[PDB]
Amino acid sequence: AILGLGTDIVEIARIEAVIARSGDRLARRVLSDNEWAIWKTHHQPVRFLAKRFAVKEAAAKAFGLAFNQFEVFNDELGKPRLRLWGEALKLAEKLGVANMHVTLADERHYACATVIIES
Amino acid sequence: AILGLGTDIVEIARIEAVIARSGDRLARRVLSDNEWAIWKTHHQPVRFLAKRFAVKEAAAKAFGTLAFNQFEVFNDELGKPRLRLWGEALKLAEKLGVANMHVTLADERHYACATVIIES
Amino acid sequence: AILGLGTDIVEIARIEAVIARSGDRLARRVLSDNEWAIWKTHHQPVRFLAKRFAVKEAAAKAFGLAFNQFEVFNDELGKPRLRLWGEALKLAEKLGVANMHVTLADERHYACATVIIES
Ligand SMILES: [Cl-]
Ligand SMILES: [Cl-]
Ligand SMILES: [Cl-]
Repeated sequence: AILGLGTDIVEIARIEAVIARSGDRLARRVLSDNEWAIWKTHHQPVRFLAKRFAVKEAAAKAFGLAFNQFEVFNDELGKPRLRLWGEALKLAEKLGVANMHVTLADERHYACATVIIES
Repeated sequence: AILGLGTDIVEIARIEAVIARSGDRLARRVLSDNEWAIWKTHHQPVRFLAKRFAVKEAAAKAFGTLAFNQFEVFNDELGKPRLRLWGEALKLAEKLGVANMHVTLADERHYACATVIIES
Repeated sequence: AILGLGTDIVEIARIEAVIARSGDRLARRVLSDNEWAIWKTHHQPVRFLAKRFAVKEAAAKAFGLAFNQFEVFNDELGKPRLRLWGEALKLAEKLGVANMHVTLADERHYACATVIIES
């Protein structure tokens, strides 16, 4: 059964503006340790962050819990996946979450994501 | 089992332009009585209407099109967006055996989007 | 259970730009025979292709292949459905896909689509 559903859309220019004003602050707040390491060497880190933000916001909505607790990674097939930390992980176990489905897309100006959590 | 799936994207400026040209007409057709009352006094009414359009269009698609005013959006006691169905849409959900409706929406400066899944 | 989830957003002006470069060659690539026939006489071929593109990319993400293997058609009622060919059809049979849920939307500047495949 579906236990939760979330979506988000992110204007990439909005994230760019935050970075211009705050520097690394946003990424340090919302990225897990593994994601931070990617951020540091990424060729397009603003785009990377905006896409991560979209997924994390979609995940947070699906679960109804800081953004750095919703880690996005790509599995052995190259498919985007969620790995939970801390309170988010405890909530997942509490809710009886068995599967988590993640998708994201980006165009030049916008990134989008949808997350479904399932028993 | 999933019984239906719908999505929509709404350019807020389009809603703004229609309201500028014909005022209340757009809102009157698609809003329930409760939603109309909110529309009339909302601090950001164009954004309110745009976001309502995204959810209603997504819902209508999920139900496999139904009048938008029969897909009432409300926030529950925890503040989460939910559907309240009326008339033909309510009877349809009963006939389809809908047990669960899942609604999500998002908005940026220029666009709102929404996805609805209905489930047995 | 949900077997896969995909989403896409397509900037229509980008598709228009691709068509300016290579004419009908993109359509030749991503469209099945049935879609190609519709393309030839469409009133708005750019929009048609952009919308097809969004659905096809979302479907490919849901399955985790080629775009011409994910045919979009309208059923007797008028709602979008997927018809699979070649490798896509074989993969669906392997995964035991029972239902394929498709939705799409378009604004002036963007098309979007979400696909859910189910057991
Ligand atoms: Cl407004
Ligand atoms: Cl209507
Ligand atoms: Cl066109």
